[PDB]
Amino acid sequence: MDVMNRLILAMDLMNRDDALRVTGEVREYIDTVKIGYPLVLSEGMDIIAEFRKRFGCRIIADFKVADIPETNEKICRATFKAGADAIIVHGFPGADSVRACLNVAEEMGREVFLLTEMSHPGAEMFIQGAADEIARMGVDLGVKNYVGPSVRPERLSRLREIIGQDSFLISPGAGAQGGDPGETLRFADAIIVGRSIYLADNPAAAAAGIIESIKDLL
Amino acid sequence: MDVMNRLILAMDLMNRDDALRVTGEVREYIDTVKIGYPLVLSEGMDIIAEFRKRFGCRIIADFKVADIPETNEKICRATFKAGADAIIVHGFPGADSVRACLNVAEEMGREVFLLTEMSHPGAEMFIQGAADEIARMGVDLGVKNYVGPSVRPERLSRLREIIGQDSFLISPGAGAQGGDPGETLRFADAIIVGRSIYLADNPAAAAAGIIESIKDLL
Ligand SMILES: O=c1cc(O)n([C@@H]2O[C@H](COP(=O)(O)O)[C@@H](O)[C@H]2O)c(=O)[nH]1
Ligand SMILES: O=c1cc(O)n([C@@H]2O[C@H](COP(=O)(O)O)[C@@H](O)[C@H]2O)c(=O)[nH]1
Repeated sequence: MDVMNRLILAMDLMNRDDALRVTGEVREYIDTVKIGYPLVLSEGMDIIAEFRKRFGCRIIADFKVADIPETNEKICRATFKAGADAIIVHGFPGADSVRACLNVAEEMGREVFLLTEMSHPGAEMFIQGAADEIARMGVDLGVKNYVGPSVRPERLSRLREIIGQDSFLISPGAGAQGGDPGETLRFADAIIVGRSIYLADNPAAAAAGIIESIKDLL
Repeated sequence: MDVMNRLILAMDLMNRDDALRVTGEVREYIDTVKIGYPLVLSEGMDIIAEFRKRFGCRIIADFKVADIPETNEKICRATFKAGADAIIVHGFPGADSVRACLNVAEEMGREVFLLTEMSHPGAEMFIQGAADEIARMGVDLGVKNYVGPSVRPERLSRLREIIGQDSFLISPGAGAQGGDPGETLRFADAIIVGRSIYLADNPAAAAAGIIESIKDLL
């Protein structure tokens, strides 16, 4: 996956009008948008088609899929049928649940991202201790795309070590959660940014500024 | 909540006409329906209102919420706005993520169910080792409703022990995944059943049959 400016917009606005407006405002800077449940549950799966029609951006469905295999398969099918290019899947529920997503993605020609360690403080309770193993599991399963936390660069570094330089790694937590874009891009291929852009008075300027701060990494 | 016949239908059909037909056919036996992402992502969040309009059923939104606290809040808000009585939340992302859901539920007068251990084989990799602590964390947070696996009675028993007799416990995995309704109701207040009912030639007969088998526990 070739992410423009190593920057993925986390479009978590919950109003169709606002979401389309803000994404339109930053379209020149990004070609990849992560759409999650806040938007989808508020506006419907048709929002994915709407984004594709208006922007042509790649769409990563951030559904943190975390069900049993049978249900995971149904979720992935519905998601890819709606036009998502990729889906984010939790690794914590284990290998079979991940494989179920990999199977659908393989059949439909889409991508799975494996979420290994999360960026919020609660991640330290259970996820962090399992994260290295989750990443190794992804490697065993042939997962090529991963998600890890901007706010813990030492953990992001470990994740990168595990998956190798050829795997694709994206990382949320830059900006609002305190992660630094430049430091994060030492290890991740692209950063995910939501509030620092979409809550900005001027989202275009916010996007431009982030990109300016990392220009030597582009 | 008072679940009729201790039986919750997992309506994971992905076609609105089929979902409505089957639910309507079993409505005499079940007043609580679990609606997850397979149906919601196929038919939209409007499906929740449609079920409310057609049937006298409580709706549990099985969305396995597993994001950071800020995103969890948005998901719960969108879900309760759509008319869900309750939402199911993963505990593995930790206490802050759960607390975020509890805050919205308290604010909107709805219920949170904490998913502790899952019923699929992959659950043994990471979730199982954390499940006792997740349950205990639920108790510390004041969570009153829990989900645990029908297919591991020993684990379901431990869960019930941790949360106490006053907590409400529902359990999937009966039927298609090999769990036994009767054994499961030794520990769970209600069982969740999907395929054994919705894939039956006569779903009403399938539900009636299950209820008949546990008649003494009602
Ligand atoms: O570990 C993770 C994984 C995520 O997907 N996310 C997601 O990435 C986005 C981060 O948004 P923000 O830049 O406003 O913090 C949100 O959509 C959130 O759900 C995260 O914050 N941490
Ligand atoms: O540990 C769990 C937690 C669940 O929510 N579920 C859900 O419960 C339902 C079980 O359906 P079924 O009876 O067809 O196996 C599905 O909707 C599934 O996503 C589960 O099977 N195991």
